[PDB]
Amino acid sequence: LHRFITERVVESPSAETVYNLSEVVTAYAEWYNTNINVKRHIALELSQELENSVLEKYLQWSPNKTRILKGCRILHKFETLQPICEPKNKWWEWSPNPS
Amino acid sequence: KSEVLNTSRLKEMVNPGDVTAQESFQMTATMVAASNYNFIIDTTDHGTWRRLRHYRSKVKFCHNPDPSNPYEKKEDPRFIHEYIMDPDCQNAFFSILVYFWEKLQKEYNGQIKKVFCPTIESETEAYRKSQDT
Ligand SMILES: Nc1ncnc2c1ncn2[C@@H]1O[C@H](COP(=O)(O)OP(=O)(O)O)[C@@H](O)[C@H]1O
Repeated sequence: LHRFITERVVESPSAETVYNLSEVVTAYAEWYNTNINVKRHIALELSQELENSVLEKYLQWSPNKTRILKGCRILHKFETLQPICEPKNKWWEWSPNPS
Repeated sequence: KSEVLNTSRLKEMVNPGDVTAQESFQMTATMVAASNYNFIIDTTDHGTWRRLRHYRSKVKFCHNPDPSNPYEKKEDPRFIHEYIMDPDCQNAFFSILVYFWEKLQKEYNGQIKKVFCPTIESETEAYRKSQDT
């Protein structure tokens, strides 16, 4: 998930919306399917590690009491930034305490 | 992971009546559930959500303690790797349980619904405010 954040989300300068909250898990599902393996996920708990991730500082709150995003961009494909030792003959001798 | 709790089977694991196997028998067992992740509840009937109790742990046991935070302390894995096989610890724990049960019997006359706890039934109702999509 951290790799997915790095690949698909880089700090947007401005002119970018909050993308709601389901976009992260929606993109992550396809990214995981196309990168590691295909398998189902449950979107409810996948949100928590987003706060546990580096996006904690950028997970803003909403007047509707929901979680929105800030300073984010939905990147895809090839998009750019868009601004010790060895003993004499007996290792089984165990050496001194450092060994 | 997180799991979904089917509304089915709840009544016969919470009820004090007889339950069948199809051999029938009276079931009486205090039931406890704990997890690192959340459950899924989809119901609002007063029959359910009333025989349910919720709590959330606040402390965190980790090897490197963080000062000035009372909600974290150094863990002692020994408590798990050993301290269970000791007969003396089990005897002390059994004494604690019997003392507490006698205290409950002499105070609330064997009724668990009479006992008072502000945090309980307050965090539980807050949880009931959740799990309603
Ligand atoms: N009061 C305490 N003092 C010191 N260490 C504790 C105390 N309570 C628990 N621990 C240690 O902290 C660890 C908690 O891990 P665990 O019980 O597996 O948590 P969880 O079940 O939530 O994963 C245990 O291994 C235990 O040895």
